[PDB]
Amino acid sequence: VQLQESGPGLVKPSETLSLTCAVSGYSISSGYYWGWIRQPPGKGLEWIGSIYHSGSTYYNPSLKSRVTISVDTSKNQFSLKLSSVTAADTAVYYCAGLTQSSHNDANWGQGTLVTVSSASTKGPSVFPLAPSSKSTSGGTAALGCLVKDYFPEPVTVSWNSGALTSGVHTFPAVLQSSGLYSLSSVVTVPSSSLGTQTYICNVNHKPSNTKVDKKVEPKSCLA
Amino acid sequence: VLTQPPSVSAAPGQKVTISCSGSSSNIGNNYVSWYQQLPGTAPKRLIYDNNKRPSGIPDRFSGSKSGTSATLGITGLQTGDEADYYCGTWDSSLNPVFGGGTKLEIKRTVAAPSVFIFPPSDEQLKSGTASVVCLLNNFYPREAKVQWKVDNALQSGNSQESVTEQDSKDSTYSLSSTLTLSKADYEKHKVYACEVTHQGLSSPVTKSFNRGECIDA
Ligand SMILES: [Mg+2]
Repeated sequence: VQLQESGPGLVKPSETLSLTCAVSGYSISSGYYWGWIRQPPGKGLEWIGSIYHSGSTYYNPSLKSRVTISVDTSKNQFSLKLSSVTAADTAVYYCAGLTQSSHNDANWGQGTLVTVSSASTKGPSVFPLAPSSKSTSGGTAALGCLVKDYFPEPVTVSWNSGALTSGVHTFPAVLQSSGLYSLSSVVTVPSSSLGTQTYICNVNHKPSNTKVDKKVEPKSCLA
Repeated sequence: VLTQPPSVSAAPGQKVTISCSGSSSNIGNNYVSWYQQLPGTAPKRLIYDNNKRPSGIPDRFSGSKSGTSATLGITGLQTGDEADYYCGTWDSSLNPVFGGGTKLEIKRTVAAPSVFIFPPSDEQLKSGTASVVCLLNNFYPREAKVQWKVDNALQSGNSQESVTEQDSKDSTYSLSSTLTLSKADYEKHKVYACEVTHQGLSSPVTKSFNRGECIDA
């Protein structure tokens, strides 16, 4: 069974947040429950609501007037609508459901970050953190990409279309004084590989539909 | 909601407990579950019905409940156990409620950082800004000090730091510090230096460059 959230990353204050969860591997009409749980950045889990086998719904009392959970049997999906949102609704929203037996683990979606803000979408610029003697330590070199000036979170970064994972560090974004996010992703590799191995960072910023594959080549430095 | 300590720490191979404090109306009257949340992932259930392990969960994980509190135990700690742990139960309306989470840090030996510095790319300078990045790689413990100097002037307020989650394989941290200048300001100074202090270093490590030594590939 797999669950997968879909929906917009940025929502303006007072508008309605709309998310969907597509279910595959199981009938939506055979769930013990389907529901939603959110997690504000750096905080814990908060249940939003659930729909039971009959279609009966139960919502968090602090959210009840703003919540609707519904099922679409033809699409085998369920949804969340949260109206009149404010900055306080910014969170990673998970869909979840229980299938097969009452003692089974629930299945969870991947989580989708929804930011509520009056600011607007902005795609990142991607700049190379190119290796040189200054980023060499013994026989090891560091290289990376700087993903600068985007909004809202998140951006995802991979290296070499996923073939390079060892020694990769993708840092949590920082919010700059400008109100835009930036982050870097770095990797350490053998210095001997700099002349023969291609290093490409793959950057995706879903809210702006920005995808960039940036080759990071060694600099010419005479220090 | 339920109450958990914010963090716990122990060495590999040791045991830890994490306890969840609730009330008569939630834990007192209901079953407790526990969840592991690795960074960037959904929660994964470890324990349900107070003490039962789902299929696939090893017996390193155990749970119990007493009165209005519950406890998760983890033995044989592994570096992969670094995570946030949550209790969950049901309230007087039989709605799910969760604790605030407990971060588990794995202790390891002191490891000094390797330090790397990145002069801004010509590409970025063409766009009007210079970001200078100092990387502290694979160190422990998490505490580290980074100071920027530009022509020997100590920088205060114009840099930002980010630190990774604990590494799942070697239990270290990494840190970036980014100094941001306009192009015009960048072109008024020569020497860019980051100085790093850490328990694992017997004296501070400085990495530096002079503007103009490099050109893009
Ligand atoms: Mg954390």
